[PDB]
Parts: sequence; C-alpha cells; structure tokens
Amino acid sequence: DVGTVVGIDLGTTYSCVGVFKNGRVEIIANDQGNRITPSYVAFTPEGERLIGDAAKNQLTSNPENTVFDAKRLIGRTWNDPSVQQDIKFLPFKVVEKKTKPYIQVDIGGGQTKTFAPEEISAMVLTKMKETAEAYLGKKVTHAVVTVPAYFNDAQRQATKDAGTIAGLNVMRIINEPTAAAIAYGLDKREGEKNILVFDLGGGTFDVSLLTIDNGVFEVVATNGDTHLGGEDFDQRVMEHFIKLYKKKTGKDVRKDNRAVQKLRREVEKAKRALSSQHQARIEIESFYEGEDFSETLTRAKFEELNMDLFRSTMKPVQKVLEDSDLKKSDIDEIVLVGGSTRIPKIQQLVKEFFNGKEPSRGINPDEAVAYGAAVQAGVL
Amino acid sequence: DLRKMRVAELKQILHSWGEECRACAEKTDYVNLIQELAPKY
Ligand SMILES: [Cl-]
Ligand SMILES: [Mg+2]
Repeated sequence: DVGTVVGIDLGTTYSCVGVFKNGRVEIIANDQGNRITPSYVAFTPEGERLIGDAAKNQLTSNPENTVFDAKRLIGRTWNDPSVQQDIKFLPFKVVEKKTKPYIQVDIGGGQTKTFAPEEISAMVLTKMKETAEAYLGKKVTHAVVTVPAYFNDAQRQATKDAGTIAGLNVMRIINEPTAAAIAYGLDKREGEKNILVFDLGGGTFDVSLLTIDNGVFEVVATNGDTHLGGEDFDQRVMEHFIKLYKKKTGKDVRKDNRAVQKLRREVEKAKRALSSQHQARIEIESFYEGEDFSETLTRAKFEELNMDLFRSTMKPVQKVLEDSDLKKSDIDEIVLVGGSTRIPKIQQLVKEFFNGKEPSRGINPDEAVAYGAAVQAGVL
Repeated sequence: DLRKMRVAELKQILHSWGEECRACAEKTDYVNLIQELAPKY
C-alpha cells in the first residue's frame, strides 16, 4: 500500500508540496506557514542542520557554508560545461569526487563534510516530506516528483535517488511544464491543442511548447535561459541600493555579508509588493555599522532597472514558435509558472506578444507545478 | 513504429489488452508501457 501519494515540485530555488483530496489539491504550508520552501541547507555554528526557511534566513559572515542551487549539479558529471560554468558563481566549494561534483561545507566544529547534490536534494525532500506528514497526520512513503523537461536520464535517476535517500519511493518523474498543464485541467478537455508554458522561476526561465492529443501531452519544443529568474531582478535592485547607499554615506556594504543578506530579504519582499503596489519602502534597522537604512522603490524604477531582462523573456518564446512553425494564434492556452509572472510588466509583455490573449489563471504560479504533480499522484 | 501512431491508436492497443496506463502524462509513457507489455499480448 502506497498510502497518500504527494506531489512535490523539487525546484532550483524553492520547493512546494501538495496533496489531492476531495476533488482538488491542497498546497501544504510548512511549519513557518509558507506554501513554498527554500531549496536551501545550512548548519548552525554548533553543528545543527537547518533546511528551508531557517537555512536561507540564517544570518552569516560565512556565505560559503550555505548550500543552494544543488539542482544545477544533480545528475551531472564534473566535466559537464554546465557544471564548470555554474561553480564559478556558487559561493560554496564544489570539488570533483568519483568524476562527480560534490559540495564541501563546514558543518560546525572545525569539521567539513562533502555531500553529493542528491544528498542535498534528499535533505530538501525530507523537509517537504515532513511538511506533508504534519498536515496529513501520518507518514508519507511515496511521491510524484517534477523535473525540467530538458533533464536527461541521469538527472531523472539522480532525482529518484534523492527521493530514495529521503525515504520516498518516487513513483513518477513528470516534466514541470506538463505538471503545470495538468494543474489547469488541460488533459481533461477534448481535442488537439497547442499549449505554451512560460515558466519564470527564481533562478531559471523555461519556455515549453506542448501538444495535447486525446488527453495526452507531448513536449514538442523547449527554450529559455537557465541563468534568468526572479533572483536576477532582485540583484539589479540590490546593486542600485548598494550604489545609492555608498553615494549617500560613503560606506560600501558589499564586503559585509550580513548587511547584504538583510538587504536581499527586504528587496525580495519589495519586489513582490510591487506586483500589486506602485511603491515599496525598504527599511532595515541597524543595516550597517549600526546605522539604519530607509529607501523607497517605485514600480517605474524597478521596471527601469530590469527592462532588458524583462524583454529578454520574449526571445525564447519566438524561438519555440519558429522551431515548431506555429503562428501566435495557433496557441490555444498560455500557462504561466513562477511568481515572477505576476510582475505587471511581464504580464504586459506576454499579453502583447500573444495579441491580447489571456493566460490561464486561478492557481498561484509558484504552486502550479506541485499542484499538477499532486493531481497525478491522486490517481496512484 | 510506436512513436508514429496517434494517441487514440496507442490507447486502442492498451484497451484491447484490458490494460490501463495509470498516471501516464505523455505519449512516451504509452509507448513505453506497450513495449513492456507486448511480450504478454
Ligand atoms: Cl525556483
Ligand atoms: Mg519551477
């Protein structure tokens, strides 16, 4: 007996878990009340293992001992040009072991330890498992887990392996764009259609053209940018404010990880706020050298700081349509994934690109992939 | 061979065997199951 099978979006920057019941999916809040959980692992100085919000939130002078973005490495070999590029921007040490990238961190006690990417992802899955168990009031042993459509056999197997290490039998690996389409019930309708999935996550941007034929999907064409996501918009804002603060005080806070962390947290919140407001006030008490930070960001300035990045999202979309020889009008459904898709300028670019067609709506775009996974888990 | 058929035809093959593709989101899932089940039927 497989018990209650849950759906898990094991994401680059954030992860999400849901369960199907009573004709719908319940996206499950974690013990901090959040329906998404950072795909982060860190250690206290005393050697306590933190996963999720606690790991991301932990203020540190040593950023090199916080692990994230393990999905960028999972199932890849050390010599993969993708790995060799990615390790240049990751703050933690990645070392070759067994022809594979391993992650080396301080775990407390003047002890270091090396972890396979899949051991880090197993820790994230453990937290998502615990999240589900607390809600369901029973143990969870089986899951459907999502991956990017471009993942290869080794990457899909390494994801299953992460599941195994976490005590989860991953019954199905399903592609993220397909999961989002399932969330919106697109498999339950009659006829043949073309679906465009526009997925702007925290760290990666994926455009997928799917067909549906008699209720069954096919991933026909993919494109995107694995180094474009919500965090890049945050970084543009970070740079603006670090530069402003230096102009105002003569203080350069970039060498000071704790101040940078505090600013990044408030900038993430401001960005989300600017999807529904035209101004956001960023306030940090004791930001730097005990001095307070107080500045405002307008939606216009946010847009100005990111305009090239926003516009750059349309090129992969054009590439996918060209590759499939589809007119804009041939797209029967547009599915948005990621909270960055709620950014008004991104909505406007997508709407204008598609001649005013309205996307699917009704599911939080940060939750849609998990939602779909949970739908599929619901029949098992 | 299999990859060239319509989904309706893949479902037709499975239905005729009294076999179901449970939680099979994509055409590849139907192709894979028919290949695995073919020596039975
Ligand atoms: Cl993400
Ligand atoms: Mg995602």
